[PDB]
Amino acid sequence: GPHMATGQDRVVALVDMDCFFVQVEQRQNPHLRNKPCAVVQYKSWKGGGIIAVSYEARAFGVTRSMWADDAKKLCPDLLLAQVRESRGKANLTKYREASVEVMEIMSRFAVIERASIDEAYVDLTSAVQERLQKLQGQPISADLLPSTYIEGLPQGPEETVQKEGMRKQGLFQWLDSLQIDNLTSPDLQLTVGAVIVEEMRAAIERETGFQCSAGISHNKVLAKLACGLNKPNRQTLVSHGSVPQLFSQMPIRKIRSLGGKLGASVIEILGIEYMGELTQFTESQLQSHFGEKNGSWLYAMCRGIEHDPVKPRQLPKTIGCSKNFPGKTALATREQVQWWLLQLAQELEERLTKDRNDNDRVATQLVVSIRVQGDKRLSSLRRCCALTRYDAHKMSHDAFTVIKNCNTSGIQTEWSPPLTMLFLCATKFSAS
DNA sequence: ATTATGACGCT
DNA sequence: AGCGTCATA
Repeated sequence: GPHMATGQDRVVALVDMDCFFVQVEQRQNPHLRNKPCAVVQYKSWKGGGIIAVSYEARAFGVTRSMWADDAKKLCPDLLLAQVRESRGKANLTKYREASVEVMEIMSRFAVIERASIDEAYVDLTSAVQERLQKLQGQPISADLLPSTYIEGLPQGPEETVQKEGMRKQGLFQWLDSLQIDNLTSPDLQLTVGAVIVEEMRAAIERETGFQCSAGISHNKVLAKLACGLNKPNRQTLVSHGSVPQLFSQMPIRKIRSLGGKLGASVIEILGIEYMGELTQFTESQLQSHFGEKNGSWLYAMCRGIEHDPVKPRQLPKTIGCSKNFPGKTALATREQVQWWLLQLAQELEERLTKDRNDNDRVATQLVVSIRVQGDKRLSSLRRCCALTRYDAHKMSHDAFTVIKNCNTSGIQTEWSPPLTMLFLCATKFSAS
């Protein structure tokens, strides 16, 4: 009734750089632009592994986690860019620097939460308010929303044949209905957020050349969900009112954080398939199956409601260095293990120093992770030690000190079982 | 031999 | 503290 919270208190956006790694390589090498292309790392094993794919290439069925040799069978003209290799490993510096280009432009408009290298959440609530005062009850022209889609529209009543045609029909339906008289109507607020998102995205492309997609809604999960509805280079407005129809045929695994084991349990235990079917279960029922927190979250989420805040954080919380040693390449000697801990430590030191100079902070804890031959777990062991100095040899030495007793070998010089993964992460930052 | 990252929850 | 889940660069 009148006391039922509807979760329309915020305007939040999710922005995702389209095939980011690919765009970065294409900006630098015009020959790759507007072509089927992919970024790959390494080359020897089956042409190297693919980690990003242009949309031209996706139409051919090329995906990430695919071997380049195999992608070439689906798409013979596919162009490839290799990740830079340093110290015998993949180095992602070019893309991290590129990401900062984007994050710093986004920050001019609103407060952002860096989710990963290529996507961030935006809290547009206060921004929308300010804009709504300048508008002075003035209607919003469709011309201000040239790449916006309104989910669920158009509906009801011959140009409806092409994609752009449909987009505009929906947009006009949405705008014709808007009641601009009310400055507290959630739909008006979402709409103004979309205007701002258009502007943010224009600013990003003009100043970097990078294109992106975006979702606009009242919370992070709906925003994220919306972002993926119309790609590439488009944005989607998912209103609170669109939720029931949209969720009625939305597989549970499409909602963020339900794409794994918990989503599978939800589907198996409850005997449902779509997000909307969740509304038939009381909060208590949900809690009894999935715990108090997930239960409460699910109850609200299937109703389009979520309260997780956009955290004011533009910098990553950790800085890590990682390398897998698969199959026959696994590390089985001591000199081998130390040499790689040293290569990793040397990258880490280089990245931490620049981070201390750029961002006025120092990491204080070193996490060391390894994997042993046979364990299906990403990580077999995790030990942390103190990180007092940015010195590669010290960090590499301390890392060894905390793992050296994992060696089963009776011989000092050999290492068993062979290690299939080394990982050094700097964490626990402090002001400096 | 589905990388090399990143964020977060549980106990 | 050390382990596990979820997500795509």
